[PDB]
Amino acid sequence: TRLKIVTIHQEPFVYVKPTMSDGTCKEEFTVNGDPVKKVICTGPTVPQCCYGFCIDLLIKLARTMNFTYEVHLVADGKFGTQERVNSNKKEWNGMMGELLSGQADMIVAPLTINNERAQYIEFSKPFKYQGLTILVKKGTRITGINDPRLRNPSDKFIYATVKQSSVDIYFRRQVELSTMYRHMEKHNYESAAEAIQAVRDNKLHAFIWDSAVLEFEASQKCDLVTTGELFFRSGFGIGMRKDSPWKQNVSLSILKSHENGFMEDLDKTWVR
Amino acid sequence: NHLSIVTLEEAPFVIVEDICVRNTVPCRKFVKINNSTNEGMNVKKCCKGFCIDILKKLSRTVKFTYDLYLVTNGKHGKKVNNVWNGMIGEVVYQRAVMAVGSLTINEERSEVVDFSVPFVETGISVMVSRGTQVTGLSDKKFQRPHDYSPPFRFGTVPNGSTERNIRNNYPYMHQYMTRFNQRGVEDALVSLKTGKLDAFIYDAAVLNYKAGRDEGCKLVTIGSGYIFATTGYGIALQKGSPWKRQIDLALLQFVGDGEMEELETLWLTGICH
Ligand SMILES: N[C@H](CCCP(=O)(O)O)C(=O)O
Repeated sequence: TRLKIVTIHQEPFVYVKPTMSDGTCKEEFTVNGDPVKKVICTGPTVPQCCYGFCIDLLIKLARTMNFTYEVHLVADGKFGTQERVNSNKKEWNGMMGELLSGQADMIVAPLTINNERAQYIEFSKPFKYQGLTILVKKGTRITGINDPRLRNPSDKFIYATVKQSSVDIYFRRQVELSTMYRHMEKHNYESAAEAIQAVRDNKLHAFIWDSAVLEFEASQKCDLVTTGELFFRSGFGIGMRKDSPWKQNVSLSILKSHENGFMEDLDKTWVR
Repeated sequence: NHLSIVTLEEAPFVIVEDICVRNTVPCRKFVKINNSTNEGMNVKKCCKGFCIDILKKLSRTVKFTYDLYLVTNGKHGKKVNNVWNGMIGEVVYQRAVMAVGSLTINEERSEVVDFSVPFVETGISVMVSRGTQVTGLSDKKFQRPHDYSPPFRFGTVPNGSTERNIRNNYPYMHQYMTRFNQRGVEDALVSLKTGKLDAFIYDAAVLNYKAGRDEGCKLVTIGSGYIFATTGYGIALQKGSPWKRQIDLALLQFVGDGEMEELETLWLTGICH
């Protein structure tokens, strides 16, 4: 066997750094003395170094269930939505497309659990509960998702999310969001890092995204702040194909890890 | 296609009333003649509440009919000497196809039943009087109480999963807090409000609901980011149940399209913050 794991760049869940000249990962500790476990991950391909919340989780899952793995970064850089072809056919892009096509056996990433994806793949019980919030630069003042500059949009105030993500789907599917969606679809970004950098450079005025990521970004970059409130709650899950022999034990392992304070440790190490 | 389903009274998730009409559904309860016999009478009751509204939506969406009954031996589900009681027991021993209510998803139970996706978030939370500053269960004030003077007065309701978790994860905290055991949630709320207790550690969904409707809005819970052992209430099904996938998809549809939020507004969300 040896499971092919697909992941995606998304601090603080997955950090991606260059290897050292000899191709190994540099030994590093957290500020409080915790070792930073790194694995080789290949991606856009060049061997690189990956670590973070999701990597620590993968390593725990691996040891617990006694599997081995090789990690790669999603080739197209996207989380995964289903899109029309050319055809009557539809096709998943991103990590979803790689799992379904067999290029990966497991998705270990901050992958939002939703109905759309669950039609086609199996999710574990959530390894992380969080939600959607909004990120702006300090000095930008909005009330949140119901602010008139959002609910009554114009090109004076630009807001957006990441293309081909669960957040994109969240806005496309709901009739009452139809006005917001039309604005955003003109402005969505290729990745969260690009959208975040864009908010810092005043090219994007609001970025709607996962609170676990946004609150972290705001805690590191003092020129950025969030609304505060979640306007929607969601969870991240491990993704597997429906025939996976690992799915029961992955979920039990996640439940066990929440209950024994392992996830508490990961939250304190990476997320708080 | 017609299913035996078990539930358990716990407001506001499941509220039981005498006989049905309105937003209620019939639910039967086997009521014992006395404590020294198995003999009893089936009594007609009516059930409503957050989890009952979920059940009504599932029956419609997933297309099943059901006979709902209230569990009579134990509560949610406890394994004693490798024998299950409560709602979990009803499913495990095949008297029910499904269990609906404020049923916490955990590893021990997931070994013997299947759970749906979580439909309400929960975990181990902390409630204090407004003004008191604690981060969550892992706070040093709880872990090492004698590092402070005076030591924090804090307890939980014993004999359940909250106590069991603390006993497993923070053995000294567990040892210390038994002197502040609370008989139930209502007792604990009063202890906090009258300054007899500084913190109450318990199920997050329950504490959020109590804080939301506290008189004077004096009781406060920690932020959701500090909830320990995050999990959810879920629907329990028989292992390898054919209903699991469609139930899972429906719940995820309800959450994604705003139906779950309006149920929350209807039953759970209080006037306080
Ligand atoms: N939701 C309940 C758990 C409530 C907390 P406990 O009384 O077990 O400390 C259950 O499913 O057993």
